[PDB]
Amino acid sequence: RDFNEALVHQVVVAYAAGARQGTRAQKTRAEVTGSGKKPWRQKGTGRARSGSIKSPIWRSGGVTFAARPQDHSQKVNKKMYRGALKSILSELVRQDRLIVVEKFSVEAPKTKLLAQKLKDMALEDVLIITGELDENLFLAARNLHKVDVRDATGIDPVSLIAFDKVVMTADAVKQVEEMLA
Amino acid sequence: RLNTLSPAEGSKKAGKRLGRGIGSGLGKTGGRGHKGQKSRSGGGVRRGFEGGQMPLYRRLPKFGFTSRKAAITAEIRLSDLAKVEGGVVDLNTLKAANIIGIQIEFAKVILAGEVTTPVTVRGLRVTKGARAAIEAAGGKIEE
Amino acid sequence: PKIKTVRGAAKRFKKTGKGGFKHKHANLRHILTKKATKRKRHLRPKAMVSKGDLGLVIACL
Amino acid sequence: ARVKRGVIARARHKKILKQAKGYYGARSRVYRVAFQAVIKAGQYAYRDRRQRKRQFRQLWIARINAAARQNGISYSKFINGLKKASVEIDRKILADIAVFDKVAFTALVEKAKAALA
RNA sequence: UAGCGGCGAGCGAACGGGGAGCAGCCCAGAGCCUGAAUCAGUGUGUGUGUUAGUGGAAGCGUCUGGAAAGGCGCGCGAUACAGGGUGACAGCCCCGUACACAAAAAUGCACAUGCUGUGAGCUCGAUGAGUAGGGCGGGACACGUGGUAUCCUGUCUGAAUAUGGGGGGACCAUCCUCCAAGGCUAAAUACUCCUGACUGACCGAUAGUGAACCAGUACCGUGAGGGAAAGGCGAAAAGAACCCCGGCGAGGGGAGUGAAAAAGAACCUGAAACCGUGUACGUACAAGCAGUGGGAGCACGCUUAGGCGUGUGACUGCGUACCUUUUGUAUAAUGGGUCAGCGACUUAUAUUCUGUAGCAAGGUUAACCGAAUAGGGGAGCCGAAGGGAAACCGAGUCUUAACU
RNA sequence: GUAACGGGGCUAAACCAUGCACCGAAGCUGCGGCAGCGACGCUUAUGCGUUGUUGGGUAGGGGAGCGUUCUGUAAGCCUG
RNA sequence: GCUUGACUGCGAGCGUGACGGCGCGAGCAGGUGCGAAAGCAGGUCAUAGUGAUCCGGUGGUUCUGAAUGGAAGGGCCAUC
Ligand SMILES: [Mg+2]
Ligand SMILES: [Mg+2]
Ligand SMILES: [Mg+2]
Ligand SMILES: [Mg+2]
Ligand SMILES: [Mg+2]
Ligand SMILES: [Mg+2]
Ligand SMILES: [Mg+2]
Ligand SMILES: [Mg+2]
Ligand SMILES: [Mg+2]
Ligand SMILES: [Mg+2]
Ligand SMILES: [Mg+2]
Ligand SMILES: [Mg+2]
Ligand SMILES: [Mg+2]
Ligand SMILES: [Mg+2]
Ligand SMILES: [Mg+2]
Ligand SMILES: [Mg+2]
Ligand SMILES: [Mg+2]
Ligand SMILES: [Mg+2]
Ligand SMILES: [Mg+2]
Ligand SMILES: [Mg+2]
Ligand SMILES: [Mg+2]
Ligand SMILES: [Mg+2]
Ligand SMILES: [Mg+2]
Ligand SMILES: [Mg+2]
Ligand SMILES: [Mg+2]
Ligand SMILES: [Mg+2]
Ligand SMILES: [Mg+2]
Ligand SMILES: [Mg+2]
Ligand SMILES: [Mg+2]
Ligand SMILES: [Mg+2]
Ligand SMILES: [Mg+2]
Ligand SMILES: [Mg+2]
Ligand SMILES: [Mg+2]
Ligand SMILES: [Mg+2]
Ligand SMILES: [Mg+2]
Ligand SMILES: [Mg+2]
Ligand SMILES: [Mg+2]
Ligand SMILES: [Mg+2]
Repeated sequence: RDFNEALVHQVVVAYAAGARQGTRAQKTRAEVTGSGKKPWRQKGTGRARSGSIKSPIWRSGGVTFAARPQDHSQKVNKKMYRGALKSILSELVRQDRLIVVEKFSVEAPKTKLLAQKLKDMALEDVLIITGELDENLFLAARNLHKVDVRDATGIDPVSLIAFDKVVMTADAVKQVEEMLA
Repeated sequence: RLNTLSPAEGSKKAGKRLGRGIGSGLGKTGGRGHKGQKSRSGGGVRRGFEGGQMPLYRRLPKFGFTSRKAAITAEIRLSDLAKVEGGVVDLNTLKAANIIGIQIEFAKVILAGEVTTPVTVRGLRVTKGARAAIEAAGGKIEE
Repeated sequence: PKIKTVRGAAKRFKKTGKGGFKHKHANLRHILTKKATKRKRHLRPKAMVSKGDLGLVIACL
Repeated sequence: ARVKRGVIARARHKKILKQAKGYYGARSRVYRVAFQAVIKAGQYAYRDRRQRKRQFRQLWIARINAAARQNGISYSKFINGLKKASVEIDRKILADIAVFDKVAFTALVEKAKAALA
């Protein structure tokens, strides 16, 4: 299907904001530890007006509007998500960045064997997806930075973009096309 | 391709940053103007405050009541009446086709949209043209 | 925090089809004998909310 | 995130003080005073770019009137003579001529006389 | 939402539904057979976790450089390319990380077991009285005495016992349901003084706790209490032997370490205010927001060698700072001694409007389950039909006996 | 402290009436450029050729940008 | 002299107020009075003679009635 750039943009921004966690806070003039004493009398002196050491205008005060642990989780519509994935795979095919084979596994947990197989396939920064998940296949590409191995259910459009080519199990293609419908 | 994305133009709007310079237009006072209760920290009237003058929600009479019966009646169009899982229309199966709801005890079959299929209708109140439409497809009034 | 309802406005008003609200006339609970039947017959039905007041009703909802 | 202001503030202050080199005292040294005098210098610049034209035109007219009275005529009758002789030479060039080559100016005066009478 | 309310401001349910967790029992009592499940105490074994730990892969050469992890050429390991440190940026130098293992001793927990207690199951019957109600006064139920159900009672009273009692929002009748005036109950729920591991579009010495540093210290106050400031030599002290001046000083010039001393202990970088020294130009008959415009002279830097460039500014036209509040300010109305740092329309959930994206008479889920942004879950909300206070009707509805 | 033309100063440099010149502002025109709004054709406001027009501005409304910190692109690029 | 039009339900349209409101009104249906009839009468020749809402009083009621039938209450119409 033709490419909907603004839709895909909205979806990937939502996914990154979902990756973001809300761990920050500061202290207000309620939470700065101190006293409610007026530092000096309202009148009599030639100094400024004074009410509390805790105000942000004073040194060692609060922040004027302190931060709270806020959830950045956006809401993604299911049809918008699925249309973004349909468009993103169609654009992968149009960029010729997608290869489909029947079988892709190796029967030993060795990154040496995996790297030799990727050299034999002429592959550098790729994305592996499976029908069902193999022990040794996942173990052989955990330690490889440019390669992620996943189940066909656990997909994200951001890693569908980020890796230079995507290779797919044919059973995974069947599961994806069933899962999109 | 990840660094090649711009959204739809005019979707992300810039936003107002007040009190941060003359050339913005929102320099001194930032859209709030000079002195006044409106020119204060949380200086705000309530809803419908017309000064001391007695407002429109307060100088008029209050009237009416709530039936506690209309809230548990509802209304049924003609298009829906086809999603009743088979072709019978009851207090049930509309409740189970999720058009009316659980607490509903009474119902009416108002003419709205084309009706297509023969439908047996059981135990409702039925309007004039919609009765004739249900009979035009082949249905029948039945208590 | 959902918006609190102005309950007086909810009692004195109800919404029509094209977004207008309806209201009931004043001058109808007491003194009526020195008034005219023509005036009270004008006052007895309900009417629509005027132009400048819709903000001060919708804010109350 | 928290943003600090030192580098950009130093850049703006340094730019204004660069524009305010050669001023007297706090006018050269202090932002709160230099920032005023640079804006006032902008005002006076915006004014005097106009006022150059008035001041140079009255300089030119002074020199033309002087040389015309040397050659025996007034400025008013001289300009009227040029307009009736259909002469479109302006006061900049006439002033430069009346300084350098007197005889050309004298001939222009004689043409204005012949166009006048 | 329905309700409460000087029916003002504000307070704000219940029914019913969708989910995590689900678990039931004993006394007011005597017989009959009697440890028969339960838990409570005491131990044993097993599993698993805590309190120390063990092993743990594979790199060289050249070049710049004070120093190699960097550059170039060639290799190897990887269930470890998480992270940290080593003279700059390291998978292969070190500690670790993935994986694989470990307990004489005290423990947490979960099973099974043995020892002591209590009590299983069946018949017959027993079914919590100054209590339920009621008058006065207050409080809670979202419900301010309101027509106000229901609970609690400080004072005064005061029933019935399965043919009986209570509730169904004043109350009466019918009907429906329940059995109060005795007790126990795991889980799912709320919190982090403390311990381990990990994450951060959180901060980076005026920030972040008050405190990166001998902080609740110095200091103020009788006391309660208040309450700061102050981080960085260098990679390694190799922290400056020795000579000279000076007062056996403080401080300095050489030597010297070092890549660097203008990194010499006030120590990385070293801005600005402020204060000096040197050079160039102007100023000692000339008045005022000190500039701007024109412009003579002087001194340097360029050359196509005409003068374009900089520094200075004799003389001259014009010319009363900025903010704020104002009808209006040079105003003698306010504010500012100056620099540097900090400092003021943000946040969450609702509503509406615009723009944009999706879907489309449909749109969309929330809480929850979940190899946890996927997918289930459509309980619910909004919209397509309104009118009328309402029963009620419906492309019509309301008023009216009735409308063209 | 002159102090009742701004001054010097004037028997016209004052006053009444007439004519022709001239000066005089950021107004008007000439040149060169920027932007907005139209109106035009190739073509789709991507633009190009004109041509008309507008462009003082507080509170205030709208539209478009720069610069700083942090995250992804970034085991990539620059750097003893 | 005769009489109850100082009747009811409506209102094309207009005016005047920011708004609540206030005022003028031909004409329709019913049903009256006066005149023989054409016709007139929705109070006074007009412009002032007034009080919002809430709260509660009284009368009427094709409304509602917290399990059902009633009732208390709430609404609507008239009015204090
Ligand atoms: Mg105090
Ligand atoms: Mg601090
Ligand atoms: Mg602070
Ligand atoms: Mg403005
Ligand atoms: Mg102000
Ligand atoms: Mg004012
Ligand atoms: Mg104001
Ligand atoms: Mg539903
Ligand atoms: Mg409308
Ligand atoms: Mg009334
Ligand atoms: Mg300087
Ligand atoms: Mg070891
Ligand atoms: Mg190792
Ligand atoms: Mg270094
Ligand atoms: Mg009992
Ligand atoms: Mg009582
Ligand atoms: Mg610092
Ligand atoms: Mg010494
Ligand atoms: Mg120092
Ligand atoms: Mg230093
Ligand atoms: Mg002199
Ligand atoms: Mg002057
Ligand atoms: Mg200011
Ligand atoms: Mg003042
Ligand atoms: Mg003003
Ligand atoms: Mg002035
Ligand atoms: Mg002064
Ligand atoms: Mg002043
Ligand atoms: Mg002052
Ligand atoms: Mg400053
Ligand atoms: Mg979901
Ligand atoms: Mg002229
Ligand atoms: Mg001019
Ligand atoms: Mg002009
Ligand atoms: Mg032009
Ligand atoms: Mg403008
Ligand atoms: Mg009644
Ligand atoms: Mg009830």
